[PDB]
Amino acid sequence: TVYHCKVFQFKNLQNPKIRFKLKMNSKELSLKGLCLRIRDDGPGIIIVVGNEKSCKFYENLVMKRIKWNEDFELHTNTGDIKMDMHNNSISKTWEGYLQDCKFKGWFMKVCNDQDSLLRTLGQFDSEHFYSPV
Ligand SMILES: [Y+3]
Ligand SMILES: [Y+3]
Repeated sequence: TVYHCKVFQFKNLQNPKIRFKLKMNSKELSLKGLCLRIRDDGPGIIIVVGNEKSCKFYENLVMKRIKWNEDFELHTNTGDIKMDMHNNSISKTWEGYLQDCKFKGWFMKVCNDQDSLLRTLGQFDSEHFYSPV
């Protein structure tokens, strides 16, 4: 049979609340794929693979329900940080079908450089799904 697939690209995900939601929902839905980002503060990619119903549900989650631009606060050993996200965004970039699915669950990974990200995507035959800048 045939696997439905979607891919999204974000400018930032330092927000722990966003991270939680993406996790929990991937968990509850039986979707497969990954979320990769260049360092804690960099851009990245979400890839999702499953049946049509689940993919559209996730599309809704990510493009409609999540406030990618919502301000949040971080706490450290030297003090507090207020993060304003007015210029963060999410973008849905690819949409289609696969005969083959190389992902084995749904996982996240923070990479050190863009090449580390591209190398990873390539282990799953997916270098092309990303758009560098
Ligand atoms: Y249909
Ligand atoms: Y703001």
